[PDB]
Order: sequence, then structure tokens, then C-alpha cells
Amino acid sequence: KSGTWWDEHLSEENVPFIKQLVSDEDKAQLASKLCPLKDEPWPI
Amino acid sequence: TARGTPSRFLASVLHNGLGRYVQQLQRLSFSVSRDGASSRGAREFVEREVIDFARRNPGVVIYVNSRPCCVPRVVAEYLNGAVREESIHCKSVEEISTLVQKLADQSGLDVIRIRKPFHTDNPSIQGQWHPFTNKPTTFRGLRPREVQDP
Amino acid sequence: LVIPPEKSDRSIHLACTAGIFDAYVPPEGDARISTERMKKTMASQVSIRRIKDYDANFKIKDFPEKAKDIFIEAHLCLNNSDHDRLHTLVTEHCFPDMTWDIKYKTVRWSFVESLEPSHVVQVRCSSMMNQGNVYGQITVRMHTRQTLAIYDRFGRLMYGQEDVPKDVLEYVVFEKQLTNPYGSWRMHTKIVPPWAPPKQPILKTVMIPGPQLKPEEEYEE
Amino acid sequence: QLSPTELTEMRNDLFNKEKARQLSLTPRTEKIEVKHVGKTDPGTVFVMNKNISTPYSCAMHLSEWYCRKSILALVDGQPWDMYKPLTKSCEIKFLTFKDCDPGEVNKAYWRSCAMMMGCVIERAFKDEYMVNLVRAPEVPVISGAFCYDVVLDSKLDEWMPTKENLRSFTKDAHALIYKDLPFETLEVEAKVALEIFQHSKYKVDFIEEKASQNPERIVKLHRIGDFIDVSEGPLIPRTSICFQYEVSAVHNLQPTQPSLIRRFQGVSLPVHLRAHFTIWDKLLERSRKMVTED
Amino acid sequence: VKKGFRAAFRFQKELERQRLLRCPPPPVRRSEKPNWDYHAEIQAFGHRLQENFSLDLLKTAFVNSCYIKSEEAKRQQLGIVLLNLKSNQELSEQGTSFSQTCLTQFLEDEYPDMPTEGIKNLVDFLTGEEVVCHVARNLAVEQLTLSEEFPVPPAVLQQTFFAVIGALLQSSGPERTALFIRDFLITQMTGKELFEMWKIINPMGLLVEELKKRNVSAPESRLTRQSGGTTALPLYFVGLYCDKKLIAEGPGETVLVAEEEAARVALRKLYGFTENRRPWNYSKPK
Amino acid sequence: AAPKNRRTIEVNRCRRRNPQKLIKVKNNIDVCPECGHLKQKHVLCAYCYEKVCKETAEIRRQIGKQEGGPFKAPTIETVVLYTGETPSEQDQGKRIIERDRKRPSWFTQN
Amino acid sequence: ISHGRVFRRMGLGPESRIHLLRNLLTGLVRHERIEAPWARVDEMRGYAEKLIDYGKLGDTNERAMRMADFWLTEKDLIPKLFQVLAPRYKDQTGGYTRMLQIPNRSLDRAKMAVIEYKGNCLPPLPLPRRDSHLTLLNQLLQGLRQDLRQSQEA
Amino acid sequence: ISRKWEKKNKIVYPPQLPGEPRRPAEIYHCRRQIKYSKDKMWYLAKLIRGMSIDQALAQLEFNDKKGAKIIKEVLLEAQDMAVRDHNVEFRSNLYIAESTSGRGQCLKRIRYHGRGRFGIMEKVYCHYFVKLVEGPPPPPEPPKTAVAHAKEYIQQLRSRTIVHTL
Ligand SMILES: [Mg+2]
Ligand SMILES: [Mg+2]
Ligand SMILES: [Zn+2]
Repeated sequence: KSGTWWDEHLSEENVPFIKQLVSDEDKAQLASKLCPLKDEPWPI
Repeated sequence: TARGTPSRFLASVLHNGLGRYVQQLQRLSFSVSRDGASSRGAREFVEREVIDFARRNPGVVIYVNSRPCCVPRVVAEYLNGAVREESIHCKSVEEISTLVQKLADQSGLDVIRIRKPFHTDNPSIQGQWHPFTNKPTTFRGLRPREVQDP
Repeated sequence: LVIPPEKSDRSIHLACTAGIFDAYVPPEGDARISTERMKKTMASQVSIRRIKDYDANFKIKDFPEKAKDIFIEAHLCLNNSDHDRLHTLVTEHCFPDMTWDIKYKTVRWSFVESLEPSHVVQVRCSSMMNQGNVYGQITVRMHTRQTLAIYDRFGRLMYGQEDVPKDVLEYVVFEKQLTNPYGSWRMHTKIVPPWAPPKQPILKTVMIPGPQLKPEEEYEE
Repeated sequence: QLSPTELTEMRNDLFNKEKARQLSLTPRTEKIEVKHVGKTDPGTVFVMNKNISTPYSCAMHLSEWYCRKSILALVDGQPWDMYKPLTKSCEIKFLTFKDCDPGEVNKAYWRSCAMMMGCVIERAFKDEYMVNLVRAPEVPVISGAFCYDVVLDSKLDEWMPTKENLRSFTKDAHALIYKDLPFETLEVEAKVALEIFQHSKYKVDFIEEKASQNPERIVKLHRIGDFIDVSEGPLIPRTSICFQYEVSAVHNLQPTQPSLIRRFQGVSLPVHLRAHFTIWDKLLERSRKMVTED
Repeated sequence: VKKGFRAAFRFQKELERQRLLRCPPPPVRRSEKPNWDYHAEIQAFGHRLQENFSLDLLKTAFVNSCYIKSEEAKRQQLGIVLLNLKSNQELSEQGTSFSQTCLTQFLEDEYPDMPTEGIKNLVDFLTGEEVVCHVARNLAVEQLTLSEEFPVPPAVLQQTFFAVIGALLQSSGPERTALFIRDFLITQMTGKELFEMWKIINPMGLLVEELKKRNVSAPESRLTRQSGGTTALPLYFVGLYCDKKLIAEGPGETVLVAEEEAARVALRKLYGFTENRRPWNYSKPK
Repeated sequence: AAPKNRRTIEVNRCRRRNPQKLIKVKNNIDVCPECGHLKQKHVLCAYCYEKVCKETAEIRRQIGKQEGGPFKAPTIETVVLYTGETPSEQDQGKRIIERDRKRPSWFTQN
Repeated sequence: ISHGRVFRRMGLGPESRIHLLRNLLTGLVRHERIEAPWARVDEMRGYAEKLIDYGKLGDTNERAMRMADFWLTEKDLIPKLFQVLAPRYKDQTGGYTRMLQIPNRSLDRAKMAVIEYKGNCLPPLPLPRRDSHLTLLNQLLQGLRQDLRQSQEA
Repeated sequence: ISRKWEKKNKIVYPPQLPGEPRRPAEIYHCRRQIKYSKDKMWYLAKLIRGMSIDQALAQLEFNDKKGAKIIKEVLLEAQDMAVRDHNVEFRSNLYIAESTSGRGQCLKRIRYHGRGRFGIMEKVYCHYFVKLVEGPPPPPEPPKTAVAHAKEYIQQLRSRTIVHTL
């Protein structure tokens, strides 16, 4: 019932790893959308 | 309150009077003083009235107790379990006779506001009204603006 | 409260002593039976004489029967909290020990049987005129079956059982005020042998707290 | 043979009967002295009732914090369930998920999550199909998923669960958590357990192996609700400890020729160590991969 | 401090009323209270009811077995035969049997179309503890009842009530007792619906069997009326048709509820327990 | 400006017992793992902090006796040494403050 | 409106604010650990960090000596700054101090903080420690990390 | 003055029968003449009302009000008194059944105003009352759901009669 935040329970080793992991996924997702017209665009 | 007091519906005790009438008054307990001035009218009621009143009501057990008391009282108990205490302090013999007769005729139910001056378990013989009582029926029970066989 | 006002002619009138004049240590292994003998007996005979002095018509043989009656009736007062009658049956030294811990508790005690007849183990008297008062103490040995079921303030079983009798070997000491014209024999105390078996366990679990340490302090083995 | 509903009623009666017997051996209310050897509240002694008082009762003597945080007990250096009656005067310590080395607690939580999956698997399939519980393999926590080997009916030899089906198993698991059922433990002799699990061949073989390991041939039984299973070690006190729980994947083990053993897999985190939505998703993905116990 | 005694006395009376209301005293038997003469109370009981009871039989009817066994235990405890007191068991059995046969005759004559099961359930309701205890308590039977426990247990009160009927049967005969059963037990049906006394399940099943016995076609359920079908407060009237002729119609908040109600309406009409049936005739027999 | 009318207890209870006026339950309380006493997640344990301060005060009193006057701060580093200990190689050239007690387990020599 | 106002309003005005902060900083340099109201420690912490940077310039830098003379009201502390504190942080580029909140003050319930220069000789504060790498969650993440590293090398 | 709260720990119940259920223990305790307002103390007694003994002690330990430290002292001595005198087995198996404050006996003093005028200040005192009951805290009442609202609304629609007629 006590509130928690994302790195509350993470150890010293896991905090940098988690930050890097989620950051890379964010960048990869943004790069995957850079070609809208090759990904079944709607009628223009 | 009417708003500041309880209420009940008109009722009887065990459907009294339907098959037979049963007097609901079951017991009367008088407390008269031998010497108290306030019991003078109660002493005269016990000398000439109580005996004749007991003859007429063989279903009521009357208990007359002579003891020192400043306020003579009659306690009426009914078959439904109700207990009513009425002071006869300084009352005349005729006044006491009237009170005792009233106690004999009462059912013992609470003397409180009665919501309705009548009671019935069969208010309807022809069928209680409902919204369709006087509505006609239509062929195939079709509703307003309803296409059939589409 | 220890002492009343000073320089007062009136003093507190005590009816009992606080301890046993010469504590009777029961022989080891007595529970199993269920020169020095004479020396102890001679001391008892001497003490018995000064008991028969103030009260001529005293019988040692009758006491163990009387002692049992005093004992049973005293414990029965605990069941109904008959404290007015208990003061007649017990001394002021015994009364607090019996009643203090049961003020807000229900005690159901009963006497079932006496396994072995009661035996006056020791009879002794106080030093003459301690404060003008002489006391006689008679130690008695009782081997009887009793039933005890103590309850707490909410009517919940707290100790013992209400139907199971158990064996009790206890040497009850009685005491009388011989000088007092209205003195009587009254349960004075109980001797608990060191070898006595441990009492039956309590029902509830208990926690014994460890040392409460301040921040500066540290815990040591 | 017995119907599925009747089989549980039989096993529960035998389990209850054995529980009642062990309780009768206790003479009156004998007392044991349990010394606290933890870092906090040092020197506290608990005078408890033999074969009735559990480690949880000792925590209740201390405070509610101990009761909430204590997942496992260390009794004379041995991991001990919180609801397992204490049998002798001993030393006691309490273990939490957040200890410096919670290895034993992790295994206890890791084993209990598998036992909750088995309960879900056995009661999920239609009565037509037969579900045979095999074992809960002991896989390290770092493997990323807890697994439970099951053998399904021959009819379901080409059936693989769908995503909606996997979600259905999870919803059943979460109902078990919501019920907040205690993990009841019983240490019985091999003979008693063999009678309880006579109808199941895999349990009989498993029970025999555990009995052989121990000189006295006593096997550890656990029960949650009406589900009884044989365990490798101490379990957590209650199912309400679990907060995040999901049945991730079902794999078909090889070789498939003798019998098709299906490895059901899941991952979970307790209330004390619940993870953020984003982090939880990453753990679910790795849990879906097959784990090969070493 | 004010002079006087009257105000203080009056305030004491009120303080005693409030104290009692805060802690109502445990109830006790009326016999234990003042102004009680058992012999006088027994005689008034018969006179109130306009019944010529035999006082020996009437007194025995009130004596219960529990009161006799306890009375003897008290005698043994006090170290005190003169307690050859006859219980009401024999009178109770006689009264119970008469009441059941008498009520069965009253109900069979009045409603010839009710099957035996229905009539039995009506007799069981009229002679049940709930009804009998209500009548007994309001006829001073409980005050005159000699029992070990107070308040008198319902089973004990029911037994005593039928013992009084047994005493009347011996004293006055069957015809006089039948009037007593009519006036104090049959009256308890006033206002009651058939299925409020005869508790049944699956009325449609019972209706189908009855129509088969009568060589009538099975009833077809049809929707006569409807309102608010798609709302949270629908009204449905379901009509049961035999050979395309309406036998009964029932309302409900669902079609299933309306249909079951229609079956009950059909059963009420078949058995002659319609709300508008001829009332029970309590007039003096000619 | 003065009140036109007395405010009723009914009105006043609505104001005084409005949830905004009530004390809120704190959800950030936890047990200190070192000592077992309660603490807030973002705040140092009161019990442990007091223990550290008490030892800190004793050391500072010893520093005072060695300095023996105002305006006598040393120009070298300081080390605290407890009974049974001797200066290490990395403690040479440092003011030595000696405490007449055993090194606390939570005070790791560095 | 106070957009972008980085300094607090304390004491009796601007000068008193500096004096209040200076007395706190002087106490910190001497004792190397002090406790004071949280807001005042947070305000002073910036000055305590910058003082070390001036100390690193050396006692021969006349500007540094003037800065130290103003901020250190007890002159025996100026040698300590240049010869003790600044050499201790020779190998650091910042983060010379640590500030932690302590329980509210008893009298006025003021929010309180403890501040110290890192590397002092005093008993260590009960610092907050992150959860062990051996906990259930951290082990599951270690497995995920191991798995991701193995897939990249392949 | 009235001191009935201290007399409620002296009630001795009759022993229970073998079939009756375990009766929870009740412990009454209070502190008189606390130099604090009953109005301010009410907010603290309201907070822990219904809590467990350990949750109440935790909330009061981190509260800044002066009354908090006084209530916590009263709760600790009622907890100890429960196990020592009232035969409570587990000291954590307690919850706050009743907790309120009351007006104490107060003193009057003059408060000086300008223009030779004055007011009368009351030096306020209060009492604090607490009742501990053995067992876990009773579960909170769940908030009324839509199914219950609809079920009650239809029940009111079914209880309506034809008014002012036969
Ligand atoms: Mg200011
Ligand atoms: Mg002036
Ligand atoms: Zn701590």
C-alpha cells in the first residue's frame, strides 16, 4: 500500500543498466518510423 | 402532533368478532386506601359497584387490594399483553364506573394515531387497477410504429 | 506510611507475625513415601507445652482434622470472594497473598479427597513477650487431590482445568495469638520445598523482552 | 477410479486426518523457549507452546512490522515456514525480501509461485481431458521464469495454448492471490504421502526420491485451499504476498516420444518488490523463453 | 437547597423509570408477579371463551412434562407421593388428532378442488408452531401454562394449546370444539394467499400435471402485454392458453417471472382459491 | 465587520471535519534495517542518527582537550583510534584522537 | 512572481543573509559536520562547494586569500582550508559535501538537514543504501542483462 | 468531575461456557488534565480511530503536533497494561476501538488590550480517552457499488402502496 517509484528497489548495478536499456528502446522506436511511405501509408 | 408521535393501522386482536367476540380485558387490579381521603370514591366503588361489575364480566379477574396509598390506581391488563395504569385519585364513584367500563370495552392496542379509519384484507373483488386495465389489445400485439413480417 | 505519627501513646495492634519462627525443611523424597528426630521432637514438645499453658484444653491429635477444615473453608472463600469470613480463617500475612492477584479474576477451586492423613510435622512458639505477645505456629503436612480452574476478567479460561483432580503436597503453617483472649488458629503461610515439582504450564504464550538499549549503548553477549 | 472432485475430498480428508493425529501427540501445553538471535530486538525470548506455536506467533509478540515483512524463518540455522509449528527450544531469526542475502527467501517465493501455477493448471482443463501433475523443477531465480512440468491428455497432443488461454491461466492465478490463502505445511512419513498420492504415478516416484534422501523418510506436504502438493522446501506464508503474477509460456519438452511433458512457465514479484509497468514488460519477455534446469 | 419533598419524590420516580429503561429487567412469568390467583385465572379463561370447560381437565392440559420433572428435581434437592400430577400428553394427542381431522373436513368441504397435498399443507400451516403460538399467546394460554422454562418454548406452547382443545373435546364434544377450531384457527387464513401458506416450487410443472388429469391440453405461454422491454423496469403480462383459450394471466418484471406468476394464477383458479372467492361462512349453523 | 448571527454546531462540524482539515495518513514509514526502529524513507533513522551524534560528541570533546584553546585548528588531517589499535601506515603525520572504548562495529576503520 | 529567482530571502536582508550563511560555513569548516534548518543548509551548500575551489587555487593566489578571509570568521581555519581541506579534494572536480535530511527539530518542528565535508574523521552517517543486488527483482534483472549481453556478442 | 472511564477496567464477566465463542479483551485507559486543546486533540484521536496498535503508534511517531507525543505515551502504557493485567497474549493483536478527547478543567486569566480594555483567556486543558480491543482491526466498509444502488432503488419502488385509499 506504500507508494513506489521505478528505481526504488533497483540496486547500484541495475540503475545504469535500466536507464541504458529503456533509452535505447526509445531511440530504436523513433528510428523505425522514419519511412512512413514504405510502411503502408493511407491514400494521399 | 402526528409527526411528533407514532402511528399504526386500524387492527384487531386475533380477528376478534369474526368467528366470535372475546373481551380483551383480562385483569383489573385496584389499589384502595382504607383511610386516605383520595380513595373515598374508590372505597364506595368497591362497596356497591365492583361486585355487580364482576357479575357482568366473568372473564375479567378483579384484584382489590386495600393498603396505605396516597394515589389509588387501577391497572388493566389485556390478552395481547398490554398493561394500562389509570389513577382514580379523588374521582367520584360514577367517574370510576365510567373509567372501568371504558377499560372493559377497549382492545388493549395502543391509543395512538390511526392512519386510516378502516381496514380490509380484500380491497378488490374485480381486480386492482393497472395501466393496461382499460387499454385495448391489437392484432398480433404489435407496438406503435412496428413493421411486421420484414 | 511506614510509621504513624511520632510520640504517640497509641501503637498499632498487630495480630500476626510476618514469617515462620523456625522454617521446617521437609526431608527429601517425602513425596515418594506417599538422634535428630528426637531433638526436633523435644523442641516441639517444649513449644507444645506453652501452647497448652495459655489454652489448657488443647489436643495435638485433633489439630490435623481442624487444620484441614480451616484450609478447605479458607479456599472456598476465594470462590465466592467471602472476604469477611476469610479474615477469620487466615492471618493478615496470608490474606494479601491469597486475594491480591485474583481481585478481577474468577477462581473455581474444590477439594476432592485427602490421599494421606494430615501430620503435624512441627510445633513451635515465638520468643516470649516480643511486644507482650506470644504466638504459636503449627506446621502441618497435607497430601490431597484438588481441582483448580482460574479465569480472567473476561471469563476466559486462564489456568488449570475445572474437572481434572491433581495431587498436591503442601506443608501449610498455621499461627495463633495465645496471649489474645480471642485468638484463634489461622492459616499463616505455606512452605514450598525446593525439590517440589514444577507447577503445570500456563495456557498462553509469553514474551520476555530483551534489554532496551539507548543509541549510545550496544548489545553484549 | 475417483472423479476429480472426489479425489480432492479424499486427499483433504487424509491430509486433515494426519494433521489431527500429529496434534494429539502433544501432551497438554508443553512449553519451549525460543531465543531471538536477530540483529534487532536482541535477546528476546519467546516461551511458546510446543507443536502449536509457529514463527508467525513469535512475530505477533514483537509487532505488526515483523508479521508483514517476515517471509521465512531461520530456525537453528534452517529455513522454516512462518506457519510451521515449532517443535523444540531453539534460536529464531526472521528473513525478508530485502535482506543483504535473501537467497533462501527467493527460493521459497520461487517454489510457491510454481505450486500456485500447478493448482491453476490442474483445475483449468475441461473434465474430458486428463491433467497429470509431474513436478516443479528447481530452476535458479536468475533463469527468469519459474516452471512446472505437466503431462496433458493424449487428445491434447497437437494443442498449444493461445494468448487468450495464457491470459486465462493468469486470471485464475490472480483469483488465488485475491483469496489470500495460507500455505499450510505438513511433514508426514512416506507411507502417509504415498496413500494421498496413490492415484498419481509421478507423485509416487517423486515422493519415493525425497524419502530416500532423508534417513527418516519424512516428506514435506503443503496445501493451499483444497490443493495438496509435495514440495522441495519451505514456502512463503500466504498467496497474498504475490502482486505481479503471469503465466508466460507453455513449452513442449523433448524427447516427446515416451510422453509429451509440457513445461508451463510464469514470472512473479511480491508486493515488497513490485516493478514498474515498463520494467515488468521486459521481465515478461525473458520469462517466455525456455529455461533448461542445470 | 430548596424546601419541599414533592418535587424530589417526583424526580425520584423519573430517575427510576430511566434506570429501568437503560437496563430492562429480565422478563418473568405472570404468575410470579403480584395479583395472581391461579384458580380464578383458570375459571376466567373458560368464561372469556364462552366454553363450559371441566376444571379438572383444563388444569391438567396446562401441566407439561418438563414442569413435572423439574418440580421433582426441586423436591429432591430440598430433601422433601403428593406429586402424582398428570401431564397433558394424552390430552395433547387427542386435541392434535381432532384438530387435524376437523380442519381437513372444514377445508375439504369448502374447497373440493384442492388435492390432498394442498389441504395437508394448509392444515400444517394452521396447526404449525408460528400460527398456534400466536393464537395461544393472545388467549392467555402462556400465562396459565406450567412450564420449566420461561419464556415458554414454542413447541411446549403448541402442545399446551392442543391439550386445551383435548380438554374441550372431552368436556363439550366434537361439535362445540369444531366451532372453537373454526373461530381461532380457520380465522388465521384471513387475507392469506394460497401460495403464501402452501409453499410450492415449479408451479408450471404442477399446472401441467393437473391439466393432464383434467384431460386438458398443455398450456401455451404467450405475451399479452409488454412495456419498457429494453429498460431496467420492464412490465410483462404472460397469458397461458389452452386450445387458444385464456386460462390465466400473470404480470412480472421478466418473461420468466411473469410466466411463473401466470401458472400460480391458473392454479389458484383451478383449486378455488381465488382472491375474490366466496368468503368463509362463520354464521351460526342452521 | 462582525458576525451577523451565531454559527450553528451543524455548520461548524462541516467546516471542522471537512477532509481537508483532517490529518492525512502517512504511507512513507518503514522499519530501519539496522536498528529496527521506525523511520521515513527520505529521512535518516532517528535512532541511528542519535547514536552517531553521541559518539561524534565524545570525539569532539577529546579534540577540545588536545587543542586546549580557541583558534587552534590543526593544519594536518585527524584520525580517531580506539583501545587496542595503533596508527597505520596511512595514519602517520595525522593528529591522533584516542577514545577510551572499543571501536564501534558500525565505525569501520578506513 | 519569482520566476528564476535562485536565492532565498533569509535573515534581516541581503547582508544578513550572507552573514547567516557565512557563520554556518565557518562552523562547517571547523567541525566538518553540522546540522541546521534544511533551507539554510541547502542555501549554504553552494558556497561550501565553491570555497573548496578557491582553496584549490592555493594560498599564494591573493584573490583566493581575500575570499577565504571574508568567508572564514575564525582565522585559524584559513590554513586548514588551504592545507587540509583543499588537498583532500585534489583528485575531485566537485561533490565535496553531502547533505541529508534528519528528523524535524524538536522545539519548532523545523525541517532539518545534516551537512558534512566528505572524507572527515567523524563517525559515518547512517547513509541510505540501495537494495542488494541479490534481491528477487535485481536477480531477475541481472538475468535479463546477462541474456542481452550474450545475444549482442553473437 | 466524572471518572467513569477508569472504572470500566474493573468489570468482571462470568466464566464463559464451553460452547461460547472467545470473548475479545477490552482495555480502557485515559490521561487527565493535558495542557492542550480538546479541539486540536480531536484531530489526533480521530486519526488513529480504528487502526491497529502498531499502525497508530507509527502515525503518531511522525506527527508534528504536540498532542501526538502524549497520545503515543498513552497508547504504549495501555498496550503494556493489556498484556500484563488483562491477559492479552500478543501485544500487536490490538486495535483502536474508541479514541476521543474531552474538555478538562480550565483556568481563567486576563489578557490586556489597549485603551485600558481587557479580555479573559482560558488556559485550556483536555482529557484523552482510548479503548483497545483484542483482535485484528475490523475491515473497512467497502464503498457502495452500482449493484447495491440499483437494488435499493428498485426496493423503494416495490415498497410503495396506493396512498390515501382503501
Ligand atoms: Mg523571515
Ligand atoms: Mg494604561
Ligand atoms: Zn536505525
